[PDB]
Amino acid sequence: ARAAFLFKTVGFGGLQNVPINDELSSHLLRAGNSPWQLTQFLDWISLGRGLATSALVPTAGSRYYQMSCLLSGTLQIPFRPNHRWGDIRFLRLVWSAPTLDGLVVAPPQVLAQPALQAQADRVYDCDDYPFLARDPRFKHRVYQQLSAVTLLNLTGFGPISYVRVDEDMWSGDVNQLLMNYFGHTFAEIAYTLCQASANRPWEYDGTYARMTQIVLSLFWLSYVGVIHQQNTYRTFYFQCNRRGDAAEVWILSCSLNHSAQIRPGNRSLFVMPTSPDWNMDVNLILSSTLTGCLCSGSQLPLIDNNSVPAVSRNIHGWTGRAGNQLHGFQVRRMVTEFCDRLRRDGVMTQAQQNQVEALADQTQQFKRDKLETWAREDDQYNQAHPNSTMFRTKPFTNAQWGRGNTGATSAAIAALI
Amino acid sequence: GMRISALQSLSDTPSPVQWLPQYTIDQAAMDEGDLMVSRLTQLPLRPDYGNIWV
Amino acid sequence: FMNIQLISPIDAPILRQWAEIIHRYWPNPSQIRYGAPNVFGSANLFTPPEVLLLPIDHQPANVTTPTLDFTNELTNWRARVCELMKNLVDNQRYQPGW
Amino acid sequence: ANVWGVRLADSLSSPTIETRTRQYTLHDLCSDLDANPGREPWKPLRNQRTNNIVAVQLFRPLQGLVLDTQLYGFPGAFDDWERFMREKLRVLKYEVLRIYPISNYSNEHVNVFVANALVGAFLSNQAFYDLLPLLIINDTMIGDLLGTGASLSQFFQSHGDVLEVAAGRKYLQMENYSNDDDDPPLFAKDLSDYAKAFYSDTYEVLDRFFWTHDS
Repeated sequence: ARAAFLFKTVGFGGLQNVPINDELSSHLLRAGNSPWQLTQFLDWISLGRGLATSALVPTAGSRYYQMSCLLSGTLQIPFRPNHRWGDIRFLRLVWSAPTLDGLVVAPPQVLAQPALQAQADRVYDCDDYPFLARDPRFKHRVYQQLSAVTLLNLTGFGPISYVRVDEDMWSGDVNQLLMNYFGHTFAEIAYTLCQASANRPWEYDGTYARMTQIVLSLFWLSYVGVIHQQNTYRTFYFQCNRRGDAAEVWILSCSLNHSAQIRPGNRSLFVMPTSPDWNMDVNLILSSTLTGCLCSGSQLPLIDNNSVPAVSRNIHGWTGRAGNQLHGFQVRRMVTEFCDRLRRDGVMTQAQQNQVEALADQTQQFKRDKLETWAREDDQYNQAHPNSTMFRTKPFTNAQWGRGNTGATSAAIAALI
Repeated sequence: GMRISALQSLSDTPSPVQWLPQYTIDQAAMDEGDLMVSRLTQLPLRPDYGNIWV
Repeated sequence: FMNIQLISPIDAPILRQWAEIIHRYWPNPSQIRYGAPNVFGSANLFTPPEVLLLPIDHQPANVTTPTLDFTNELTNWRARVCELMKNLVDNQRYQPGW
Repeated sequence: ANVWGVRLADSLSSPTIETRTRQYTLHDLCSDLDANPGREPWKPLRNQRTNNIVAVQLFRPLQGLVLDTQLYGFPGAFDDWERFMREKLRVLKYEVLRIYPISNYSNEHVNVFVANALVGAFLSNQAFYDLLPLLIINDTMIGDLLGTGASLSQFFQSHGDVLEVAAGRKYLQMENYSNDDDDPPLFAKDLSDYAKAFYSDTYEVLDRFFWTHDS
């Protein structure tokens, strides 16, 4: 179980403010004035069947980052030491209730008065605000989404996911529930688990918690290439027909060909992508979201201070003195890792590998060009309108395009088995 | 801003006690002093008289 | 009715006793659990979900073949009521016509 | 110095030394049931004006009276009540010693909940034979009651990993309590069911229980 409820806000990208403005905020709240957007997010990415795109939200990672920016900017009003909610405005917006249900447009007298000036990289505690401390169910319901936001905002790279292997997790009820998900895609399972988590918070060792941990382990082990049709994990695995494409689909399948031998004991790690490609990959974002929704009911091992930037260190329940390190990979090289592991196992030929690599190279070319063009447009806009100063996507640098530690994380995930 | 010291105390005594005052160099107007006394005065009342001669 | 010093024990002892009986022997409220929020959710506005409130205390049964028992709160109330009736019936001021 | 209407003395003093714990064994249960000397497990309370006794305070084995008073058949006086308690406890002591031989079970601990419930049920004439096997702790004081699904709802029940117990009476009101200005205040602990207790091993499970439960 978890005893501390700390979270971290977004940091400025060299700008003078939070990188969100009025236009983007009105775009987010066009169909619902709740800052807790995690359900509406799920309706926009459309189960991951295609490349979602908007004029103001070019990608899925763009919307995820903009939700983070809005929460980080707006939650600083009720968390001031005086703990007042309806007295001032943040970018024409005010809070509806002491219980933070939604946002409305400020009344004229507050519009006349100036706005709150937020700060970068703040760390807050949920127990400080009295209305959160009073109601535990409300605190957990919002802390799920705050945990997801912290997981995005902890470092400069993409979202962080958690992988665990343990034999004693399995039980009768877990088997009974897992059989129902045969033939479903990863996105559908993620949707249903997120809705179930929203309705009722999970026990420490409930059926749903162990279920979602097993699902994450299956997805990541299939993603690396350790587990396939001919080498299963108690007959269960994930299958992709079109590896390397812009919008991959993974399907949960059952097979009786083989069962891989599993060493006893409990093992786990934290993994994350570093290349900007994660902005267009929905499975990784959903994996991080599932970890966030899990984090409310359970307590995860601490992350080492040496794998995180300076400002994000020594957070009470998140980072620690000698915790686990972060395993970072970038997408294009992992496809080569997948193909190599399959070819060594003997289930794949050289020509098939050639075709997969060619398709993945085309995909990476397209993605890199689009992201660079959008970055250029944002720079131009920031120069033209100094009173707006916004960002549509999380910033990145060129050095993030190269590979790094990919082989190490691949080896570690294969060594989890 | 406190000091560590138990609540020592005294007991009930059914008698009035003698008292003698000490003064200080602080100065005040006499008309003001009489204004407060008349405000705090418990009079009028009827006292016992006693004896002139014994 | 709020404080019992305003009633004379020598002038209206019956009402004094009745007020004491009401104040200390009225039934106690209780709550029970119900529903399955993992599918149906809940529509409880002011009370927490999964909880149903009652004005009368509830105790579960230990036996599936019950036999008469008077330890229940409702009988205890009726006992107070009947004793208080007896007090004013035994009155010699009531009796003369009887 | 001033806190609304109450005044403070502007100096501090707190205790600095704390005693130790002492388990509850079968020998001490028997000794409390004896009540032969002025070691009786209850003390009297007197009026400040008329100097007559108006109530009693209850101790280790006697803290279990949760049913209404009439079911216990107490007398209105003090001396008669003392006699009645001595007699009933004397009978119960031999009923206990019948089950547990003294030379065998002398060096073992007692389950306090069961002692209080057994005393109360014996006084009220309920079936007390069910509690007797629980009178010696075997694994853990809380765990034994948790693992026993076959118990009586009159005293305690189980909600998963939380043990719900009925808080017993602390004060017992004699015949003379007229709600006088010198009658001692009983602080609502002389009622039938003035509280409810929830026992567990970790406060996290307790508060996650009161999540669902109304407060």
